[PDB]
Amino acid sequence: MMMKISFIIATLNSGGAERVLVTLANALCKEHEVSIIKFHTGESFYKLENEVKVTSLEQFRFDTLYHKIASRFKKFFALRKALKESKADVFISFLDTTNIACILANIGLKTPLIISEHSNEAYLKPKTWRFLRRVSYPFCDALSVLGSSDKVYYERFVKRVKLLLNPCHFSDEIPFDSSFEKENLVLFIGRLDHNKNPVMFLKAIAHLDKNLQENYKFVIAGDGELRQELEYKVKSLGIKVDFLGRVENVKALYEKAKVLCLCSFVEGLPTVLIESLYFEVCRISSSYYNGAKDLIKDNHDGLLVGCDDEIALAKKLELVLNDENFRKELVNNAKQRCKDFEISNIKEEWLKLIVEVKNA
Ligand SMILES: CC(=O)N[C@H]1[C@@H](OP(=O)(O)OP(=O)(O)OC[C@H]2O[C@@H](n3ccc(=O)[nH]c3=O)[C@H](O)[C@@H]2O)O[C@H](CO)[C@H](O)[C@@H]1O
Ligand SMILES: [Cl-]
Ligand SMILES: [Cl-]
Ligand SMILES: [K+]
Ligand code: NA
Ligand code: NA
Repeated sequence: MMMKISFIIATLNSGGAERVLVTLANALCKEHEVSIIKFHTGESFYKLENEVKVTSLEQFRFDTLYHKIASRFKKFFALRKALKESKADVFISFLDTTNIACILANIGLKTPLIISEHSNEAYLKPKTWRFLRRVSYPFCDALSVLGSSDKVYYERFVKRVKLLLNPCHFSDEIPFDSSFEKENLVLFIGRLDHNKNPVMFLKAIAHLDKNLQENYKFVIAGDGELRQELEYKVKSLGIKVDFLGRVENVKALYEKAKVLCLCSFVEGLPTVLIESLYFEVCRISSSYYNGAKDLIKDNHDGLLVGCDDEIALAKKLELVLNDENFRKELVNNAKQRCKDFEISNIKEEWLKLIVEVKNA
């Protein structure tokens, strides 16, 4: 039997949740009828298959006080309309604020709703949103989480919670026996905000051996609020870092790069620590709040440092850059994890969850 699956997401931007949704939609869209409802107009940053149907809600004004109030109500009822008129067998929403909007908008309708979390629960800070999450999430039909820790957190007040790892689209594009001729290249890939902490990357570079700073390229791929302030820090520290902005061909960076650094305080299941597995990129990561050891076995397939510890990051960087055989050992061991994120097995566990929710 074919199922009509409608995803709901705020935008189809470059974020990691969007990357996961597009991979899921593309995998499901040939056997099943897949549609996406998004709150804002625009073309998908990630390439979406032609069978996936995309609709955007109507856009509204938010410039005057009247419109700042009336358009919030119009936006909610535009979503309720799109759900009413949808002939989906199941709704699947992405990201907490969107999950909450879908739970409220779906009140009284009968299509079941699966909500999907794409961060650690601790990432949501304001007490009012944590309250709304606490009171609305019990009314979903199922919740997908990214780690066992968030599973136990949510399971306390949500009936059906399932741990679903994210599929990586590189698992179907890069052959497992690929060889790479690496350059003296170090990457930071991610949004430039406080949580991602790119300043830790810059400070670590300034502490590297002269010998390394002059013979290595350090690349920041991504954009965000902190872009301008980071370029000043680069000047003030007297280092050479190349800001590429937001790049569409991250594959070319991964192919040439020896090392990637993640400096976040809080992550769900960081995509760059998965994508690196398929290109023999050595992973150095802060011990972001809670899931880091689920992706890196320290000194076996990668290296962990304390949060906000730019000195430790520099030493770990020097440890693999001054010892290529040790770096090669880490990335060889990391290859055993490539099978954990194949699209095929994760797609079927989503289909199992959809069937379990449709049969209740
Ligand atoms: C703070 C947080 O919880 N973030 C979570 C959120 O991911 P994020 O929203 O924080 O983004 P991410 O870092 O996990 O991935 C961003 C993605 O876009 C990429 N990219 C980046 C720069 C660029 O120039 N070009 C480009 O394509 C990239 O290679 C990638 O797949 O959702 C993910 C999937 O659930 C993970 O759970 C993340 O941990
Ligand atoms: Cl992003
Ligand atoms: Cl007004
Ligand atoms: K970005
Ligand atoms: Na995201
Ligand atoms: Na990431």
